[PDB]
Amino acid sequence: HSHGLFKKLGIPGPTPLPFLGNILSYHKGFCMFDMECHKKYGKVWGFYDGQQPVLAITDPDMIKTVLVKECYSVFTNRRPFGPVGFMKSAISIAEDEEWKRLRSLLSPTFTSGKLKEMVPIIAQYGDVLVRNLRREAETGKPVTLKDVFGAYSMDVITSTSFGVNIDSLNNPQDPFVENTKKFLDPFFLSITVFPFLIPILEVLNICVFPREVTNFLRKSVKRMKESRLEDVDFLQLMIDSQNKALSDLELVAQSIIFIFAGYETTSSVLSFIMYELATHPDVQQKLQEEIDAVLPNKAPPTYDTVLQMEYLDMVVNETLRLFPIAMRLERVCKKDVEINGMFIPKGVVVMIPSYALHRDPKYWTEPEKFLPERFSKKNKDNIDPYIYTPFGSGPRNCIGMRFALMNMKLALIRVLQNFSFKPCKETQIPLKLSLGGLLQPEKPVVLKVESRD
Amino acid sequence: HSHGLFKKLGIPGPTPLPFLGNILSYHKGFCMFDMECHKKYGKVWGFYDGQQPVLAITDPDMIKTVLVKECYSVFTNRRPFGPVGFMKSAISIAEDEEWKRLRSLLSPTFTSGKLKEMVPIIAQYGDVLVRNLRREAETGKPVTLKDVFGAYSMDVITSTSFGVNIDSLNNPQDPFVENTKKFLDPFFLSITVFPFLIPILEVLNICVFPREVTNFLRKSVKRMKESRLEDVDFLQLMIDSQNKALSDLELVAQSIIFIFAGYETTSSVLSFIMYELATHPDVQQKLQEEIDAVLPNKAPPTYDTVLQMEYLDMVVNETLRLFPIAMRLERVCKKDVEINGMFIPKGVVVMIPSYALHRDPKYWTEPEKFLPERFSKKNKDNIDPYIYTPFGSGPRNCIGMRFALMNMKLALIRVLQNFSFKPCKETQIPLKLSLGGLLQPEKPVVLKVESRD
Ligand code: HEM
Ligand code: HEM
Repeated sequence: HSHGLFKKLGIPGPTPLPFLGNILSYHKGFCMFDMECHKKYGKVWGFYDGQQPVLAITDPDMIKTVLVKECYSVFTNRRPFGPVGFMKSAISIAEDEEWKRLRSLLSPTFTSGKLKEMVPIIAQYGDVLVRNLRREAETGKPVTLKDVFGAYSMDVITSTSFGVNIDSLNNPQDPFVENTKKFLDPFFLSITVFPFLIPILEVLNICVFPREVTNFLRKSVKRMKESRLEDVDFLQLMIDSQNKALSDLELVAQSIIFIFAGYETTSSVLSFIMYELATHPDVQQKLQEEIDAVLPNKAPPTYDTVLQMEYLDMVVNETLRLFPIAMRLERVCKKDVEINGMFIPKGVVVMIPSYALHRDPKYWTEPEKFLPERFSKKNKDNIDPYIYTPFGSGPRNCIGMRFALMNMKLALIRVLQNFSFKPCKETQIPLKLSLGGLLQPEKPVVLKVESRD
Repeated sequence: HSHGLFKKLGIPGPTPLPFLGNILSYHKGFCMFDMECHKKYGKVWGFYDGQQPVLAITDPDMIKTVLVKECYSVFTNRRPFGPVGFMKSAISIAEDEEWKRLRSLLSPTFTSGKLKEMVPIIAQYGDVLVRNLRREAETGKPVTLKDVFGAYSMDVITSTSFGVNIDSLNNPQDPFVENTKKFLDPFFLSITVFPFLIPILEVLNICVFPREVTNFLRKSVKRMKESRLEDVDFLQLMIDSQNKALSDLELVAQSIIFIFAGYETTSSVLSFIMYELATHPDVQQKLQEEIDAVLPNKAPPTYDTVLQMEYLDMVVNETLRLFPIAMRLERVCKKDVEINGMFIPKGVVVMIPSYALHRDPKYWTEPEKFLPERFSKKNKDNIDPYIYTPFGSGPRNCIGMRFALMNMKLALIRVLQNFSFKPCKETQIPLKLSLGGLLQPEKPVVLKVESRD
């Protein structure tokens, strides 16, 4: 019974129930619980996910010590989340020196050099997206953005990770699209209250990643890794490092994590962005004019062109402030240490509430408002990089940050070049967030899509 | 399923059954299984305790790298054996830097200086032992040595660990003697086949150490730690270091481990020694003459006197060669490494079969024989310290080695000064070892005890 740890350390927080801890407070949701605790407890507080002690920190210097300074020494890993199977070799799931071998093996794939090589392949589906949009624009019926963006996010993934070129919106039957289309609480709740059952689920071959999908994928790599190019994508870039090096099953696990990390992240954020532009027409028009100025006469976007649109980058950053889809950052304290004046005992999970810090008035003026001008080159300097942490920070931040930014902007440039977006009767205004544990709209975003000539 | 690990590494061993591994081979016993594998497989082999891979090594240089050279870096911990409770803080059970804090905190207690201070207290019960022996010597009926030695081993423990002076043979009702009097397979078998159930047993407060005993002890320390000497033993020596330092519950756990490590180890070996001397009268008389020469006219043994009897030390060492009560040494490989030419992957338990190496003809002539002359100052030089490992080796060897040697010899000097030991009709000749997992006689040792005048 570790429930006295925080009152023994003199750390405030909600009183834990036996076995359950504080998990019943998640009824309002992950983020609201972080916001309430931040308001009534202060800069540091603790709570129990079952019997697991979780210390929340909000001091920008302390966050830097955890995420950057003492990353390799103490705060190296995340906490386990369930029976993982062979996916223990995924970089996002690996720990300690095993992870350090993968982060080093996989860093050159996300170079700005390899990123520019992927733009033409993913720009091909920016045209595929706009084409699937012209039909629903003449259809005259509102559009569920998560379906078109999800198809686009899928079409970019398969081409960038395997070269497989599909119109997943128009080819919902390709065996490569069904499996890839495959959170919630009815399981992962019990995992946190019963983490002593994770070792049981492992020996039963029960995995959080379905056995239906993974078998198709390790064997669909089995054909296309060798027997296909045995005569620029994420797969080809990792193979070149095999020839301390990556294994076969290791390489499969890393590619599976890229699809998971790319599909319902790109499309979720892109759906959030279009909701903001439709409900803020001043911003959508101002962006459409910057898009038209840099790219005159519906010109195609390039690598260097995207990194030039400042208002586009300002719209992306501010949407990520309101909606950091990761919600929290977490590190497991590997040993007794003392960071910036307080003692963290071994085993305690240190947590940075990204969603709560993104909406704290201590740093944000009118936090509920969508105001891209906070990221103007005048005011971007006044933003603490350890308060605004949409991609994390330190040696274990989001490795696909620059890919995600480029992929999302290339979709927005093409989409806003040809269309305008307006709210409908079905448009949830104000948008309500999911009550679960996924930073998604409560009800899917539906907007009117008008064609620009 | 890690059952292919050793045939993937090209390492020989018995083929594992699903789930069970090689545990069914323990029917002949722990040591016989090690002896057979050593004979038919060679210097290195592997086997599975359920799903846990265990690599056995017999190369003296490789054993030094595991036990000494790469102890702190890689081979630091032992493997978990069951639900342990608060006894996770015991030095023998602690891991990594937590153990290093305890081994450093507890090393000064086992100084030769503190050891000489304990001789008068434990010599007091060497007289208590001889007194309980004179009655059974005039009784004329054979003596179960494990009862008298167990009582003596208990009377030394309570006085050296708490100052409690009891005649546990004559006071079997003292509340301090019953609890301390409290392996086998019907549980620890399933723990190795179901190690995924250890986390379950922990949350159920189910502990390998009974809740009946520990509560009496943490609270019997609660009175005598403070409320008794609040106005030389293992307890007083640890308290002086509290006043990074030892905690209250930590101090209780270390004292509990000393009783466990001292009771059925001292008395078990002492029972083995008296069996050897009774069935080898040439050695018993030669020792009784050395005991009489150094200590003329039944003189009391002292610290410096004990370290002077060479044949006594030779009898103790050779009995420990035939019966290393630990049977094996073990270390958990903390990370992928390469020791003396072969690759050990992370998680593999490295095992040194002490019992098998103590009876290997590659280093031992007539290994089944009791021949104390192997440890003569002429031939002691030809004994590899990494073959003969009764107390382990390296930074995590037996911390109470010099205490155990002094405590056993002080019993033998007094006992052989007053008595002689001869086999009976009940004396199991040849002595059969336990078929279980405890290096003990199959049937308890019973010998005729004659009084010397
Ligand atoms: C809008 C898009 C995305 C957002 C907001 C996002 C956010 C994040 C965050 C907050 C983390 C945790 C960082 C930390 O703990 O300090 C993370 C980790 C990670 N992300 Fe992303 N991500 C996005 C897209 C992607 C994409 C497209 C990929 C790959 C193609 C990717 C791959 C990863 C990986 C592998 C990790 C784990 C890194 C490690 O543990 O070494 N992410 N992401
Ligand atoms: C004939 C008597 C004894 C024998 C043969 C013996 C043997 C051993 C062996 C083989 C080990 C493992 C060493 C290794 O893994 O390298 C060990 C560990 C240990 N022994 Fe003993 N022992 C004896 C008596 C004692 C006594 C009397 C005490 C304390 C009063 C004691 C305390 C310990 C402790 C604490 C450890 C664990 C050390 C650590 O993990 O840091 N032993 N013993």
